[PDB]
Amino acid sequence: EYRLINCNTSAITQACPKVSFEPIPIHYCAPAGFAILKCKDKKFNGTGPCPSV
Amino acid sequence: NLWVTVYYGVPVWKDAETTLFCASDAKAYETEKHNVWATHECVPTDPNPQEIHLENVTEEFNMWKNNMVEQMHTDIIELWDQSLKPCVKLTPLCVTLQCTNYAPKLRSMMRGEIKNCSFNMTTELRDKKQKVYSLFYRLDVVQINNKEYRLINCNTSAITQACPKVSFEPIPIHYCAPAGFAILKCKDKKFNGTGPCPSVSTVQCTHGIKPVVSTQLLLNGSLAEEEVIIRSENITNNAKNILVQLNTPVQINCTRPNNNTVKSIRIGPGQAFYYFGDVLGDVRMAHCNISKATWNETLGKVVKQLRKHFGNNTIIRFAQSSGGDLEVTTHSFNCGGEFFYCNTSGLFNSTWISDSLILPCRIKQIINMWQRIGQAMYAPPIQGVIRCVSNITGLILTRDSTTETFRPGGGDMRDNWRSELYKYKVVKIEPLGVAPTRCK
Amino acid sequence: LGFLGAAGSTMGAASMTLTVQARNLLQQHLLKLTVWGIKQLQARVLAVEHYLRDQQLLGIWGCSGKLICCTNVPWNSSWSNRNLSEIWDNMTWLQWDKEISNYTQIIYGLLEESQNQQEKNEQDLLAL
Amino acid sequence: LGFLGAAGSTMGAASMTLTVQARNLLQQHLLKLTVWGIKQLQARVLAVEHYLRDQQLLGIWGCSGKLICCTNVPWNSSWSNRNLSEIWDNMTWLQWDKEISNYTQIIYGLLEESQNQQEKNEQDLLAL
Amino acid sequence: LGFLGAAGSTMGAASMTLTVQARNLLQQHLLKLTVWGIKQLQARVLAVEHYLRDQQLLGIWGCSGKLICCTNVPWNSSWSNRNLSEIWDNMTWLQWDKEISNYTQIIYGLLEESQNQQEKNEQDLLAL
Ligand SMILES: *[C@@H]1O[C@H](CO)[C@@H](O[C@@H]2O[C@H](CO)[C@@H](O[C@@H]3O[C@H](CO)[C@@H](O)[C@H](O[C@H]4O[C@H](CO)[C@@H](O)[C@H](O)[C@@H]4O[C@H]4O[C@H](CO)[C@@H](O)[C@H](O)[C@@H]4O)[C@@H]3O)[C@H](O)[C@H]2NC(C)=O)[C@H](O)[C@H]1NC(C)=O
Ligand SMILES: *[C@@H]1O[C@H](CO)[C@@H](O[C@@H]2O[C@H](CO)[C@@H](O)[C@H](O)[C@H]2NC(C)=O)[C@H](O)[C@H]1NC(C)=O
Ligand SMILES: *[C@@H]1O[C@H](CO)[C@@H](O[C@@H]2O[C@H](CO)[C@@H](O)[C@H](O)[C@H]2NC(C)=O)[C@H](O)[C@H]1NC(C)=O
Ligand SMILES: *[C@@H]1O[C@H](CO)[C@@H](O[C@@H]2O[C@H](CO)[C@@H](O)[C@H](O)[C@H]2NC(C)=O)[C@H](O)[C@H]1NC(C)=O
Ligand SMILES: *[C@@H]1O[C@H](CO)[C@@H](O[C@@H]2O[C@H](CO)[C@@H](O)[C@H](O)[C@H]2NC(C)=O)[C@H](O)[C@H]1NC(C)=O
Ligand SMILES: *[C@@H]1O[C@H](CO)[C@@H](O[C@@H]2O[C@H](CO)[C@@H](O)[C@H](O)[C@H]2NC(C)=O)[C@H](O)[C@H]1NC(C)=O
Ligand SMILES: *[C@@H]1O[C@H](CO)[C@@H](O[C@@H]2O[C@H](CO)[C@@H](O)[C@H](O)[C@H]2NC(C)=O)[C@H](O)[C@H]1NC(C)=O
Ligand SMILES: *[C@@H]1O[C@H](CO)[C@@H](O)[C@H](O)[C@H]1NC(C)=O
Ligand SMILES: *[C@@H]1O[C@H](CO)[C@@H](O)[C@H](O)[C@H]1NC(C)=O
Ligand SMILES: *[C@@H]1O[C@H](CO)[C@@H](O)[C@H](O)[C@H]1NC(C)=O
Ligand SMILES: *[C@@H]1O[C@H](CO)[C@@H](O)[C@H](O)[C@H]1NC(C)=O
Ligand SMILES: *[C@@H]1O[C@H](CO)[C@@H](O)[C@H](O)[C@H]1NC(C)=O
Ligand SMILES: *[C@@H]1O[C@H](CO)[C@@H](O)[C@H](O)[C@H]1NC(C)=O
Ligand SMILES: *[C@@H]1O[C@H](CO)[C@@H](O)[C@H](O)[C@H]1NC(C)=O
Ligand SMILES: *[C@@H]1O[C@H](CO)[C@@H](O)[C@H](O)[C@H]1NC(C)=O
Ligand SMILES: *[C@@H]1O[C@H](CO)[C@@H](O)[C@H](O)[C@H]1NC(C)=O
Repeated sequence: EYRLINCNTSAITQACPKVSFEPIPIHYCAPAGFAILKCKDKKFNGTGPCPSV
Repeated sequence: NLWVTVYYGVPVWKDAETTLFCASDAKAYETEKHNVWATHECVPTDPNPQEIHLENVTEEFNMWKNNMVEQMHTDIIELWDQSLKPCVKLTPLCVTLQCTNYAPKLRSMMRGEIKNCSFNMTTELRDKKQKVYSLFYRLDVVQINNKEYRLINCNTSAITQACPKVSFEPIPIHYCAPAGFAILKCKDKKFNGTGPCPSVSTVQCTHGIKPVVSTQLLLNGSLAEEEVIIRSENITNNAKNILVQLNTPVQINCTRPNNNTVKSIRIGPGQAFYYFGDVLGDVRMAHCNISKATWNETLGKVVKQLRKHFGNNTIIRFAQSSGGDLEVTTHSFNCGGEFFYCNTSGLFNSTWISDSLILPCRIKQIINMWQRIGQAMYAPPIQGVIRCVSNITGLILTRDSTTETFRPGGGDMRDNWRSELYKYKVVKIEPLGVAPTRCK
Repeated sequence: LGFLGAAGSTMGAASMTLTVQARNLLQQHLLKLTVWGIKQLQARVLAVEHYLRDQQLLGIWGCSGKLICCTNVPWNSSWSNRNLSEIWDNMTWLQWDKEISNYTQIIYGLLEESQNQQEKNEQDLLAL
Repeated sequence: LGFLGAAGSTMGAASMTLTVQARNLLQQHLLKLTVWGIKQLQARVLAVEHYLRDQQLLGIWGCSGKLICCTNVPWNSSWSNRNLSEIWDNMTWLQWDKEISNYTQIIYGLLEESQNQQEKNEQDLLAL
Repeated sequence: LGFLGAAGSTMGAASMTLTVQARNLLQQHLLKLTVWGIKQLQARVLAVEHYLRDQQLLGIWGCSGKLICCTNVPWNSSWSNRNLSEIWDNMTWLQWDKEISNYTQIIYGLLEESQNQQEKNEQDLLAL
């Protein structure tokens, strides 16, 4: 006798067999009164003053 | 000769309804993740109590038409409903119960009270069932005619597991009004309930309010400041209830002195509920204590306030409450996971002319909060013992020749909050003004 | 005094407190939706238009910017002609305001017509 | 006439109706969420910025407050030079407006540059 | 240059770029509610008051409309008296701003009191 994994812990949802999963490129617009900075410095450390902002 | 001169920023208002929102005192909780009252996702209170006094101005209030009551009583039902939603529905619980008494050889008041029971509970598999032994109370099961028992709910409502990580401790809540509005404050001692407070002031955001649920009395509340204060709406009517505020508290101790055991059974793929498994030690009644001589001295202050404007040459007779549901009959309160029902017949057996005390207390499991037939919450049991200590602040009465009967009443939860919102009303600021002056 | 500090005061005494009345108008970014987030969203909205609807009216009435300005329409003395030198610095704002209240609608449409219709044409009439 | 009362009228005749056009802009407190409460929430929002985005523009164009004001940038006569004494009080607003419509973007950036860039410096240049 | 184009520039050089800084402030009608509609609703709101709270302040400070205007309160020279002819067109806005930052709260309440309380009474005092 076998048994599924989920029944230990969770419940099961059918995954809607018409939708897809292809990762669409997403842009992120900031609202007004705000801005998004950009480093643009090559070889950026992770934490440092980007000069070419 | 005179022309109309406009004015902006005039200190003048009207009275209006508006939406109004939370304000928490910012703490570091991080234990029960979120309680029933959403203190998380609430704005932290400014620790600057800006309380601006108003000079030589009066305003008649009404504690009987505060829409702040109806806004908050909407919200307390709704927050309760909101947190109760994502937990386990005990749909397959409503089965036929084989039961018997738990301590069959017992002489005390607890005889025939706790009932051992038996199930066929559906497991997480579809075709596997399970015989389950558990314990229940008299006030949860109903006979059908080891006679077959059945729960109360299945007459009317459905069952939700009560999310056994959250708490129920009433956090003090402040109410900040939005901009362009203000909240008035009476500040007059011995305020009638409807009258011009002379000593008014105003704030943006009220003081702490603990939204406790209680019947027949007012636990944990706010004190008075001068004496016993009586309030009602129509003192000559028998339909209006009676609001009593006390200048001093009474320290009530309450306990559920049983060392218990909670078991757990997965009943679905993730649905695992908790039930009152076993009692260590032996079975003990739950009760509450009160200083008797303090309370008579407390009650002696009350009748003096009664005989001022009502029944001077007339006896004052207290009777036990009449009957109906337990919520409208007896004292009922949550105290952090348990719902007590303490009989209060030993506090209303008294008349007047011209060494502690013990109240027996019952507890339930299945709760019908705010008289909503359709909803029924199953609280989980709690391990260990309960050691609730509380004050008292208020009293809810009703009036039934030269004889007077005062029976203890309750029922509407909104009357709990009129005891906290009589000091306030909501005004809409008007920054306009037009006067004639000497300029063109 | 403070915000609403001169509430039961003389109109001339409460003339010099308008800045504190106007500063104490209009937080948490990244709201959720559940219960209190609705009210805080409602708190953000109601502060806007109740600030703004009269802010429209001063542009309607030509008294743009914070000015205790006066118009060119004469005061009609049918509107409780009571010692307008004397009573202007006697009673309060408050009790005087509901006395005016039966005719304030009649005033306002004349305000937007008196100098706001007429005297806003005539500078174009001399703009040659 | 009324709100939009002078719609098909002379521009000079419809010059003297701007107050009724502006009064008839911008209720129920304590909203729920269900269906119509969404739209009434959406009704409150859209009235704000559509009132406000041009209200920004008059501060951009320096014509703050309700004024039929004029600029200092000259009219370019390449933009349909048609009898600007005659046609200015002949046709309508309406049919004249779409004639202008191909160049209005070009106008507006020059408006914020002409007196709004230049003539807003020079009072500081004489502020000594 | 462009929006924020003169960011690391001279304050006098970056004096003449304020219009591009103000135009690039504040779509889709008929929103749903689901996920992104929440954020776009939140995007509409936050643009309003962050435009508006300082727009209140210029009316508070009497500098209504876009004006680089100056007050009548004197500069207290305890606030880093550093060559105020020289340094005013030397460094930047940016690094100079955090130098001022410890006292800006003290300034602003004096701004609404200096000409905004006092000099807004006295035209009524000569209005006779
Ligand atoms: C009126 O006001 C008074 C204030 O004076 C209130 O009295 C206080 O009530 C609270 C709660 O009833 C009580 O707090 C308990 O104190 C114990 C001793 O420190 C704590 O051990 C206990 O914490 C446990 O329970 C909490 C709730 O479940 C949990 O949040 C907490 O993490 C602990 O839980 C662990 O332990 C239990 C043990 O069974 C276990 O089941 C859990 O799973 C977990 O492992 C309480 O916090 C105060 O001590 C009371 N103060 C006084 C002076 O008495 C009174 O309640 C108010 N009246 C009313 C009606 O509310
Ligand atoms: C409830 O009653 C049942 C009756 O069967 C009890 O179950 C038996 O208890 C005895 C001693 O307690 C055990 O020796 C048996 O093995 C139990 N039977 C089964 C099938 O397990 C049960 O103990 C009672 N509940 C409590 C809490 O005492
Ligand atoms: C306290 O409230 C009561 C009502 O609950 C007031 O009683 C009536 O008040 C009205 C108006 O003041 C009078 O016309 C009635 O004659 C009063 N009836 C009685 C039986 O007193 C009472 O006046 C209030 N008291 C104060 C001091 O405000
Ligand atoms: C319950 O009542 C007691 C008094 O009977 C309160 O204790 C007082 O609390 C105030 C406010 O913190 C203190 O100033 C007093 O010194 C306290 N008195 C004593 C004797 O301790 C207590 O705070 C009340 N508790 C609740 C939860 O209401
Ligand atoms: C308060 O309730 C009393 C009843 O106890 C009302 O008094 C009677 O009201 C009925 C109906 O209005 C009248 O027919 C009687 O004549 C009243 N009796 C007296 C002695 O007045 C009273 O009207 C109620 N008052 C308020 C303010 O609600
Ligand atoms: C309720 O219980 C608490 C403790 O269980 C009582 O507190 C004690 O009170 C006595 C006298 O009042 C003091 O001498 C003790 O020091 C107190 N102990 C603690 C730990 O506080 C309280 O008095 C009880 N209340 C009543 C009405 O009996
Ligand atoms: C609280 O306890 C009292 C104890 O007396 C109960 O009162 C008794 O109730 C029964 C049922 O009606 C009567 O037959 C007795 O005559 C009552 N006793 C007395 C002395 O009157 C009371 O029922 C209990 N409270 C509740 C809600 O059940
Ligand atoms: C259930 O989970 C436990 C750990 O949570 C794991 O040890 C066990 O193997 C799991 N059982 C099944 C059937 O997956
Ligand atoms: C449980 O099921 C068994 C067999 O189906 C039956 O004999 C027993 O009476 C049932 N007990 C209960 C409490 O339903
Ligand atoms: C069901 O409700 C009715 C009244 O609504 C009541 O008389 C009856 O006793 C209830 N039955 C059970 C089993 O609780
Ligand atoms: C309850 O029983 C357990 C059994 O291990 C014991 O550890 C605990 O101290 C008991 N608690 C009380 C309050 O008796
Ligand atoms: C309560 O006190 C009063 C006087 O203070 C007395 O007449 C009465 O008998 C007392 N009652 C009890 C139950 O002690
Ligand atoms: C009231 O108390 C007395 C004794 O204190 C007792 O004899 C009497 O039966 C009681 N009556 C009620 C209604 O509780
Ligand atoms: C003043 O108002 C009255 C009505 O109260 C009106 O009859 C009268 O014509 C008005 N006076 C003027 C000058 O408009
Ligand atoms: C007027 O617009 C035309 C384009 O239609 C352009 O070529 C011309 O230079 C403009 N005149 C002026 C003075 O800018
Ligand atoms: C300038 O600020 C200092 C504090 O840094 C203060 O002591 C001094 O009085 C201020 N000067 C004036 C003229 O207000």
